[PDB]
Amino acid sequence: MSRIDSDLQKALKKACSVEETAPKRKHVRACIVYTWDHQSSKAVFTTLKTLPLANDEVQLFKMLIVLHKIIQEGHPSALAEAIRDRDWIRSLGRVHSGGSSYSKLIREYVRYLVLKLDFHAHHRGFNNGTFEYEEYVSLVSVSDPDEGYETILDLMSLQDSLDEFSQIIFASIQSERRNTECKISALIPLIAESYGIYKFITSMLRAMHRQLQPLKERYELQHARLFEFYADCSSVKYLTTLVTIPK
Amino acid sequence: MSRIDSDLQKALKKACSVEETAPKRKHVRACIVYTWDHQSSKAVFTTLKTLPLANDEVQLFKMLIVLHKIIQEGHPSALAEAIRDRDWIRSLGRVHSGGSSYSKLIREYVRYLVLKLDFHAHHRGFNNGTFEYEEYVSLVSVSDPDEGYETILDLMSLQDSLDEFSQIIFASIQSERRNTECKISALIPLIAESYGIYKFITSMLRAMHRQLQPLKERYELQHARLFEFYADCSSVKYLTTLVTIPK
Amino acid sequence: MSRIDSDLQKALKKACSVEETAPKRKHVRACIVYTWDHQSSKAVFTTLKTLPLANDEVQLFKMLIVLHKIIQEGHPSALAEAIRDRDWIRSLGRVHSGGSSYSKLIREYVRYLVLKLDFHAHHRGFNNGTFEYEEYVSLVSVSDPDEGYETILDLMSLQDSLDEFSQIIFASIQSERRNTECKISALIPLIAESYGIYKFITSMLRAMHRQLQPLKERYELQHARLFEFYADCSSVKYLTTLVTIPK
Amino acid sequence: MSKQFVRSAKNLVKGYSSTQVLVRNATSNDNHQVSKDSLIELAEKSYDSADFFEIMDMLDKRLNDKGKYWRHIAKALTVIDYLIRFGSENCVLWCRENLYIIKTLKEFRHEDDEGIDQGQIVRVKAKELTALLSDDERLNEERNMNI
Amino acid sequence: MSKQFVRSAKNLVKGYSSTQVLVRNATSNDNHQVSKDSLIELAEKSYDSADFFEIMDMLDKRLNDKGKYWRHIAKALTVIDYLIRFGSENCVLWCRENLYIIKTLKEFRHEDDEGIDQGQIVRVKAKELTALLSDDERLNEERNMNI
Amino acid sequence: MSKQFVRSAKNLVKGYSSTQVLVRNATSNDNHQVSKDSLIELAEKSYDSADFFEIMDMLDKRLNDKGKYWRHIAKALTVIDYLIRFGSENCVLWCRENLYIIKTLKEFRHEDDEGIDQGQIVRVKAKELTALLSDDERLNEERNMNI
Amino acid sequence: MSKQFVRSAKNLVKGYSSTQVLVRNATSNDNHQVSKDSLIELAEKSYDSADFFEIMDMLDKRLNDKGKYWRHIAKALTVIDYLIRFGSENCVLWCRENLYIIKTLKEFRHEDDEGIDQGQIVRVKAKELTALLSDDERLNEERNMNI
Repeated sequence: MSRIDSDLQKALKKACSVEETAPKRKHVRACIVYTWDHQSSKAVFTTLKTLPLANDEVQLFKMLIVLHKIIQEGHPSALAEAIRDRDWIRSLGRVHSGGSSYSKLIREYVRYLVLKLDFHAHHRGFNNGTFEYEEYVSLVSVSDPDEGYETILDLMSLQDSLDEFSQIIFASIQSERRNTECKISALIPLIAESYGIYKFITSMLRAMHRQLQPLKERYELQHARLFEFYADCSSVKYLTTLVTIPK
Repeated sequence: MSRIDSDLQKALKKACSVEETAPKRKHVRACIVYTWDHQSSKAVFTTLKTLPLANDEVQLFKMLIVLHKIIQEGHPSALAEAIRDRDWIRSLGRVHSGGSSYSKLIREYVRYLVLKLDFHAHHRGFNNGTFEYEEYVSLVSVSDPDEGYETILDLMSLQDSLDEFSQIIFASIQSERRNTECKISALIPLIAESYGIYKFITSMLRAMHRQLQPLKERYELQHARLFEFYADCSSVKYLTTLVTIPK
Repeated sequence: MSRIDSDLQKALKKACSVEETAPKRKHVRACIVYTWDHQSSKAVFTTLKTLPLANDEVQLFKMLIVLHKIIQEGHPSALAEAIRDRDWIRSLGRVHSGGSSYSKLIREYVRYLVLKLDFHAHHRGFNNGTFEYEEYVSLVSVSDPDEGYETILDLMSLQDSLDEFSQIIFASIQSERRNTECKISALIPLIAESYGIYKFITSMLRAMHRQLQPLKERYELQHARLFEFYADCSSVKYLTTLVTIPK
Repeated sequence: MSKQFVRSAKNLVKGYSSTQVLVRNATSNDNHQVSKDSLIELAEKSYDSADFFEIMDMLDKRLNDKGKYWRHIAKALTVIDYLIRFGSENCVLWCRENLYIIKTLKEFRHEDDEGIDQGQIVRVKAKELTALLSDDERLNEERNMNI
Repeated sequence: MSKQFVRSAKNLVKGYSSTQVLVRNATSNDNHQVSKDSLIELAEKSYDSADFFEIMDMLDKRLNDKGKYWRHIAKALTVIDYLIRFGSENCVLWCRENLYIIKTLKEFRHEDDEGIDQGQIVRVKAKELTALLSDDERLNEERNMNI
Repeated sequence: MSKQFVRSAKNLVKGYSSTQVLVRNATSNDNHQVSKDSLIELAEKSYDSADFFEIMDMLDKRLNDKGKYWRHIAKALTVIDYLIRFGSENCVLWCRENLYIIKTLKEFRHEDDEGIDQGQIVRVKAKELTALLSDDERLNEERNMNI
Repeated sequence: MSKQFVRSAKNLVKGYSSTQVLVRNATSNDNHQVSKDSLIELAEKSYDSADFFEIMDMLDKRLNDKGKYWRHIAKALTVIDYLIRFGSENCVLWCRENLYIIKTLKEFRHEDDEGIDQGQIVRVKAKELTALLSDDERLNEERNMNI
């Protein structure tokens, strides 16, 4: 450990706060703004490995919300270290064995993150947390269109798992009836990725459609799920306030 | 409402505090000590009727813990007003309809209180919250021993429901796994009544046994449940601290 | 005695201090407001026995003022307890016979108060401290007209005793040139009553006379005695620094 | 300047609610008249069984207060007049059911502060306010127009 | 040191009588067990029927008091236990009439990590003290010998 | 009034340069929209390469700042938006290199009941400001005309 | 008013015994002639041979005292005059042994324009008091009747 890591460690205690209220944007921001300042993210993972993490399941779900926001928002190093350490993330999926209801939310989030990180390592020449329309990756994909079809169908396989996990969170919210705040906070980064992945398939599909059929029928089902998910979020009386529309 | 009720109303907000931590002994004491000072308890029920009570199930279970401690600890008026208003207590059993797990704890507590208050109104010439060995009621009962047998068998029917409800709380504790504090707090007054009812049957049974058979076999099952319940409480790492032994 | 009674026992200790000024108004408010809060006044009469009286006459002189205000202002129980404890009030007149600068005044409160309480017990079915228009009891008094005539003409003999008591204290103020501060205070309850008793008889005399002569001459003699009192109390103008202007 | 900070510290120490701190800033030794937006906010708050207790409990503390603070009592009687005309029926039922603290204030008296007799402001407010509570027909008329 | 000056300043400001300052200096957060000379002085003072209330009303404040000062509640239970053993019968008649103030303490609880040990001293003194009020043959034997 | 004296006292105690006191007096909790003369003075001062850091380091403190002062973050986003439109190119090169400080604000959130409206002013200024850094043809057209 | 609070603060700080605080509150700059009940209480207290020195040593401080407080010297001469008439013989034996403290006052002088009138009250009390110590047949007749 070193004195610059101590500045970040103050924020990580407060972002993984002791109970099932939201992880404050102020402490998640302090980690993200650190991750850009120090150009690299080994300190943030080395902190999560040495944290009182697996002490109880409420803080371990908070840690997965915070860790998703840091990979998504942060410098490209946050994702590059997550591509290396996806097996540490996978180990978190084991440490509470799916018993009481709150543990099932953890296991489906770990399966989602391990799928996302597997997909960045395996498939794309693209390394941003949120997806965005990288022109060189799009041009090289449409120039290779049988792999281009595999790219939209594999990227759709993430949007399928994103959608299935959103229904786990919604059913778990509705069956518990009260203390929603951390569960709905977990919907916030999934909302931003849901729009980011949607914008990427839309822009890649447009490019491939003009550069050249059935992907439009698949796109209508994914678009139907997108508009269903934002209607489902519109019901949620806190979550709706802050995002300036779940787009 | 009147200015002396305002002194009690401050304590009742804090004893029914907004979430599933314990109801503090300091605020429950402020209500009990009021109830002895003003010799009467109509203000404490009139406050619970006009409270933001049925706003959410967490505060309604807290209110039933506090209301049990006030009937049990407080001046004989607290029980006499509870004997009049057992139908208001019964209405609380309806207001959350047994859905999410926390509501089932409320419905079994309301059934227990309505059974206790039915028993004081129906059966005994005895009006203390905790039971204790009232010599005149014991002498008049042993002087009437077919009703004396009905008295110990009816008082045993309360200890049966006390024991069945304790298993609802223990199973609900173990299935939820964490945030036990209000549920174990609900065990505290049930523990004091479990010993108080046990001391009364033991003292009444001794008196009736010497004043004159099968009630000793019933007493061994009730005693076995008593020693089982205090072993079950001994497991509980907070509750054990304060009672100076669950006797 | 119980803990709530400690609130009142502090206040009467400050009202019955060793200073020969008025009782501070804030302590008489504490005794009147206690009497209204607890809806029953027996603790004030008990506390008045517990106090060391006669041994320095400034305690007994003020204590008689304070009790007069409490009977007049307080909850109707203060009148009901004074109707019983009239024999203790009579004992206050005996205990310091002669042997003082102002024992005639001490006895003149006792004589006035005993006659006041005699009237409250027999001559009406009402129960209030300051005399006022109880609506049904007024209608009963015209229904029973000669008992109403005796009620108001005896109440005039009380008002003549109120006025002769005021002349006694005025003459005593003409004697106590070197030290007067409390003798004006002894007038204070008399002043407020003298206007209310005037209102009460004026309304009852007019309603009786018109519905059923020299009672108009009796009424004007009392009208003139009010203006004689209002002039006399204005001459002792230091009284106005305690009270309102007398009216 | 010192009182404005030190009162802000006493608000933290006693732990006061935002409802208590409003009522408390409204009724404060401060020589300024109680502002119309403060009075109408306490009337607007009255329609809540959770806040109405805190408002009436702080006004009942301030109506009790020592002689040194006649400034509190004068404002507290001002706030009660406004609350019975503008406010919820609970304000009137409360004020009618413990009238005696207002009616007992009517004799109040602080004196030789600098030489003057200082109670008359309390005594006029308490007299007209107790008259207005007793004139139930004037009060229900006044309320029905203003509401 | 400064808490001893500040405590003496608060004893001036509130204006407490010398009998109250004796009790509120005796049952105080200095945590030395309460002095045997002060206990017998309170037991002698208890026979003055005017000065009696000053002792017992301060012990009612100290038994009522916040959880942070478990120290007060423990010493106040000690001072009462001495006063029923060796003080005037008027202390027993007072303590019998409002027994509930102590009897409600039997379940008292405070925590700072290990603070359950501090709750234990309060609970055992409240339990012994209620056992002493309830054993009438013990208390009249004990008082007959002690007087 | 006293917060204006106290703020002037804190500006002495920390020893801030007159250029810092201009920014920290300009983007401050007085909540009047920031003055058009102060904005053009900061845009002129930005051309002094030594005094540049004093402006931008204070805006980095005000963009970093606590949630309680959403007022600072909104005005600091306004002062930056003017400085990229009408200040030196050195303010654009600084603001481009550490864009993340603003870009992370787009999701900012504060609450006091209705406080979501205050979060909205922060969010819309952060969104417009990142749209202005990202539209290079807009920003170089805008700067060519504004210079 | 504040001099009454400050005087009570100085009586704490120096730590004066309650018998000293009785004398130093009795013979003080409030300029109301000293109370007849306080004089007889000092005359009764004088019979306690331990507590005697606290009264007489404070009167030695007040007779020694600065010219600005001619008020102290006049009242201290009054308190001594009562104490030789109606107090213990121990006050006469003390006052006889150090007569010079009073006897030197006969020529005392203070001035503020008209302040010669204030010097006159000191001088006449010192002269009457030394006439009373010197007339032994007066003082033993006076004491025999007064006792």
